[PDB]
Amino acid sequence: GWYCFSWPYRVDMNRFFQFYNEMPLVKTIAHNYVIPNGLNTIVAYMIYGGYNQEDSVIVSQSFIDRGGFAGTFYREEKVELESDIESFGKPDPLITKNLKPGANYEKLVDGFVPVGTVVKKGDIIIGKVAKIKYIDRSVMYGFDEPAVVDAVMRPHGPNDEIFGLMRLRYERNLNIGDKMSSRSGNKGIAALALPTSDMPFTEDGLQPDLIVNPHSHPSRMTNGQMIETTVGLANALQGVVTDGTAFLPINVQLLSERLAQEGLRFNGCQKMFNGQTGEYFDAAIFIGPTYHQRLQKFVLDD
Amino acid sequence: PSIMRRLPRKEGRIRKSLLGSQVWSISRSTICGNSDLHLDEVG
Amino acid sequence: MLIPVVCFTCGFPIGTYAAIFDKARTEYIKTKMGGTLPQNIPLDASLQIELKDLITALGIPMRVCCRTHLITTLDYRKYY
Amino acid sequence: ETNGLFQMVATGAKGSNPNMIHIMAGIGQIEINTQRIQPQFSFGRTLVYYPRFALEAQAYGFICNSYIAGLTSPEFIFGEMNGRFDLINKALSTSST
Amino acid sequence: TKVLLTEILLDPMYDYAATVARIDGSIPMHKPRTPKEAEYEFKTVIGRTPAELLSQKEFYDKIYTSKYRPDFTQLTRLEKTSTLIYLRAYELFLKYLQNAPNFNSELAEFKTYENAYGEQKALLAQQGFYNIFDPNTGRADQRTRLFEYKRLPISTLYDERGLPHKWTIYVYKAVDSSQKPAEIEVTRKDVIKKIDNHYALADLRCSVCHVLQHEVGQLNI
Amino acid sequence: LENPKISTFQMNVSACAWYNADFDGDQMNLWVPWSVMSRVEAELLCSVRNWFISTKSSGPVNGQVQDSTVGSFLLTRTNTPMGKNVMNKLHAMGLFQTTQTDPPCFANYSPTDLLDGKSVVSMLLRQTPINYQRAPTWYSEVYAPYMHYNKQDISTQIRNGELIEGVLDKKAVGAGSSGGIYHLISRRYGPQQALKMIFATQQLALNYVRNAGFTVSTADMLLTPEAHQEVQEIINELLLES
Amino acid sequence: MEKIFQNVEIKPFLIDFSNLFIKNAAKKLFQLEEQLPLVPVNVVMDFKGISRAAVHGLSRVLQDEIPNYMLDIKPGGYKIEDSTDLFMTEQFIRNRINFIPIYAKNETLVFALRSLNNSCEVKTIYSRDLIQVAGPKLKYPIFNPTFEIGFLQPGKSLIIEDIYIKKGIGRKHAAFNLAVKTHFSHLDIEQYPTDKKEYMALSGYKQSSMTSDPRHHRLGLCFPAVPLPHINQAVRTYLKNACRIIIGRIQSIQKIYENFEEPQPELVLFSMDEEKTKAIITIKDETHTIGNLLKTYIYEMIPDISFVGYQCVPHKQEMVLTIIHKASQEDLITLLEKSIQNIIQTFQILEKNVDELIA
Ligand SMILES: [Mg+2]
Ligand SMILES: [Zn+2]
Ligand SMILES: [Zn+2]
Repeated sequence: GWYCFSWPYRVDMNRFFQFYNEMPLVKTIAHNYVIPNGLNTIVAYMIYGGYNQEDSVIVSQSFIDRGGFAGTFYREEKVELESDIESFGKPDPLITKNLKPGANYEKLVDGFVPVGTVVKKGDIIIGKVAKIKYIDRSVMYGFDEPAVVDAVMRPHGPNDEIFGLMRLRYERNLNIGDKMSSRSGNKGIAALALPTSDMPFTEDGLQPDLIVNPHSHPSRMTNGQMIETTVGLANALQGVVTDGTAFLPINVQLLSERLAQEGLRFNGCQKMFNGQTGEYFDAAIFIGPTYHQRLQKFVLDD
Repeated sequence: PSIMRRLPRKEGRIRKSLLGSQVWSISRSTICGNSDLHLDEVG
Repeated sequence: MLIPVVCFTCGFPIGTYAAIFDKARTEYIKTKMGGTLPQNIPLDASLQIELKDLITALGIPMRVCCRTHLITTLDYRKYY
Repeated sequence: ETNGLFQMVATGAKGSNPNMIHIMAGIGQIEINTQRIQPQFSFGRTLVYYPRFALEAQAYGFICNSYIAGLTSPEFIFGEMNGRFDLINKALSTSST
Repeated sequence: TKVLLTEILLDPMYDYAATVARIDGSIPMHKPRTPKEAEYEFKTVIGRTPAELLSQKEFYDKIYTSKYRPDFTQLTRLEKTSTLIYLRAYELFLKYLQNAPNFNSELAEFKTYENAYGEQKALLAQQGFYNIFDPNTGRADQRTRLFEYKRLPISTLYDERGLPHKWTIYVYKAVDSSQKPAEIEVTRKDVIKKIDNHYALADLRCSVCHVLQHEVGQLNI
Repeated sequence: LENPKISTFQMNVSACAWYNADFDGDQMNLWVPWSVMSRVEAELLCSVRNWFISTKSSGPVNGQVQDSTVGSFLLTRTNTPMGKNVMNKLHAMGLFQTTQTDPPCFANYSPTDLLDGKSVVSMLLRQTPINYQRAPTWYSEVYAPYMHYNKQDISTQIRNGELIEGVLDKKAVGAGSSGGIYHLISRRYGPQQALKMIFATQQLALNYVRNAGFTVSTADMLLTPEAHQEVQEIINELLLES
Repeated sequence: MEKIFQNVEIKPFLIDFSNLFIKNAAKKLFQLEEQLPLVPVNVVMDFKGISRAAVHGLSRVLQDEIPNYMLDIKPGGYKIEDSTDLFMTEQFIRNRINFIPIYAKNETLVFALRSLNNSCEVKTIYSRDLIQVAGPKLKYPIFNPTFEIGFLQPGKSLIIEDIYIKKGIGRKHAAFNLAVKTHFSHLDIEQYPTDKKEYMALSGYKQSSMTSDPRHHRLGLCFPAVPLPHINQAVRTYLKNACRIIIGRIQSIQKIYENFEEPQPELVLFSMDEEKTKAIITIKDETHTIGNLLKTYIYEMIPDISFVGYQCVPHKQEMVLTIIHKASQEDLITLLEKSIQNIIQTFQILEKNVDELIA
């Protein structure tokens, strides 16, 4: 989510700023005091090809492309010097000893890679030479996913000595292997991403952002997730945001009759079609908005 | 530091270095479901 | 940080009516809030604020996804 | 013929009969180590919500509500007492094994 | 000069004063791209060049001061109402750094002003709220499907001879009247062997006192 | 996986039983033998067909899990809420278009001919003909008083690969089911032949559901107003005894 | 003369200025009293005497398999030195700009975005601030001016150059998607009243999809940005384009089928018996559209075929069509050519009816 409101002024390590956040359609009293983190993803509770079994989930590729759970991931690189022994600068091969083999030193400008360039594995991001003629104490970018240099400064440490501070950013969309969760504790790994025309759709054109297995419910008994979809389905059509705080009086029978008041079915299920074949399922499918949240466990980092 | 302090525990010589090993040519990743793969296949 | 340009789910151009929809909301809410302080509006327990007819008058269809993302999206300008 | 919750349980795909009963009918007595809720809140009281030497079954972990109906505050506390044991024993099922 | 510029360029005060200077055009809207641009921006923001700064011992006395001096006495509730808050906040920040007289009272006055302003901004940030009302009442719905304790008659557990009920006999009634026989009474073992889809489970029967469950209220309590 | 945007190790859900794994965020190690001696040992000793039968319990480890379990029930179920559980020639051919086995012969079928789910299953079990006769998990004496069982669903019989009657569920096709379909195929045709049939029957079940549909809703967990009063009466009788 | 589809309904989505809140907000935001230059258009089409493979393939192509245009930023367009705003990052603004629905005539138009905030209040950047810097001067707008591109803190800037029109299909990136689904139904299958509690778990149709074979369909799709005075011209064009796309892809397979004597990696022929022939057609980067069309029409041509299937595997990026039939190789290839010709004729008739219906 918005992990901090002053993020551009900070140089943090392993911090993710998710661009888009939504208030839940069924919110709680906790959202009066903290900013909500997540999105009101449309979720279909159905079997679709077997790619959603055992905590697996099927994501819409179009939902990913539009920025769903997308954000920027940050890393820092702090490099200190020795007093008058070490210095920042581009090493030269003629007089410097033990340069890194097969390393790129050509992106450096005055010892630091300039802000705005893409650094890949095997690039030197900070040039650092110690004088004895010189020993190459440089720092190489050892990550398999490329970054972009976001901010470079040379602040003064506690001992009034210069050190190098680098901020690297990563454009992180949702991708296969990333972890999402509902507010009822049902966490899943994105297993398959389908295009728009391959996702299932209802008679009215509604398609899900996520397809979760119905088998995640019966043993886990996360009934607040199913009630949230039922309530939020009528919230969206009515144009309202309600409160779903714990221990508030609810009646699932009356919340289900609220669906039929808005033109839907009692169970919230709709006639659905297979996006690949164009054929309708014989069973109506429970599809509706369920607030989902992306857990900061990235497959690119693991 | 002592010579015999290197031996005893789970982080010691015998259990960390002799009964186990850091190895090369190995990969790790998050696992995911795929119904088009056979049971004896890994994607 | 803003209402999305298109609906996250189906891609309908939600954003072209976002700005208008935002400001109309405030006026509508100013009609119904009463004496309750603004930050206690989600606590009033007597408010019934329905935006259905406003979004319909914008021309946006009756799609669950589009109205969900229009209604629920947080605006970074209002918190920073 | 049509209920997906029943078909997942009846065929053996997922869930059990007590899972359906808990969701739909009632949770019943919370048992920890084959016992009811022990009076741990000051000598004869199980919680601040029940008097001392209370006789009703609700005071000792009998949850009358189902998950669909929702639990009251004392029923959620007794449910959290039972559910905390599952988390503790799962952590112990790794180290002790 | 270079070490002092690197020291001061990392000061948040410098960024705030540079922003205030950019707003009213005292410095270019882009970050300096040349040493001359950096020197000019430093001279404008800090009020003196790096060489004349360390020469001496004052630093905060001549930091930029916004050009437009709006009237902040309309911040007494009485473009505007947001320009005033910003400019008065920067001016009060500069007064704080200079330990100006009567700062502590003006700070509380501006705190009240900006608390009212934040009340407005919290009004702008509201997305709506709805309460499902019970039609019978006119306020938030209190109808629930929670368990309600009720002392049942003792005949629901015991018969007129003091014995408990055993609801182990299942009574099935034919759905269609032409079906013969009209009723069948079977136990759990023989349900699959004697009952088909032509029958519906009507009631349970006690295997001790032989009473239908719905006819248990006919027992003398 | 040629897609450059995939960083995960992917495997079939029926292979998870070997590792006690699931897809909530588990990480697994993988190394490829480069030595000739280790490559020979990998494929002759350590292949996962060698651990289809448990060393601990002497029973099968793999089977259908959660989607080909309920999917096999739906496919082999006698009656659908819309009449007999049959499908035309085009949709029967579509169940085999993913199994990656040799397609059966549908030449003796008009486009309007109707095939039931046990005929389609038998078209796959003819390759490994086994014999099986047990009551399915579907039939429970607990449910019998309050629901009408179809007499053709509660007696699962397979004769030389022909599903004569009954439904396929956890008892016949589930993972860990001793004496089940894949345990019997292993005992007569080898554990590698059993693994091939677990995949093939999984694709039949998943291709059936992709036209039949399967969902869970909030209304699946909601009692009727009359049933809620009956539950309250039962709990009041418990508290009366207390 | 086969009238495959008739009864087209075209209806734009318009702003209701009768509502006073909307009217006042639009007036004192954008000085807006008329409709926007580009409006979404809902198009509902009735097809008769056609399989749902063809209609659903048309729908899929109109959704995310038709060439479309978006706005993108050329590398180096985002000016880091000039954009002093710390919150409007290039990823955010690029994602916003990619998804503005455009109705462009050529790929030559180049735009720029030069926003300065000389005020003490946060300033919002809209689409009306996108100035055209290259290409012939626009006589009609290609996007609406009411999109919130971003916002600048007091004293900040945002300079973006080299904003250009990019072409692609929505199957690769969703910013090239064209149509959103608004309706799909079969008019020749009866339906239950599903508001009743004994039918609400079922889809509603009185025939199972495992047995039904509908030939009469209603399909409704919404196009997101169409000029108001030329709506009928745009929709018609879109429909015709979709048909051509399908025809082209089908014709690609016709190039394989007429080279079956020449060894070809995309076509493998087996003689399983002395009388049974097997054909396997593997096409890279093909989808369920063409696979389902091919399977359906081969099945129509050979009703007593031994097998036909069209497996499209997600992790293989391949469509593999398997055909097993009791003819020889030459007879099988002749039948397959007949099936492909039937597909081509169907979509040519669709083009003709699109021209006939929309004036
Ligand atoms: Mg796990
Ligand atoms: Zn939408
Ligand atoms: Zn009795």
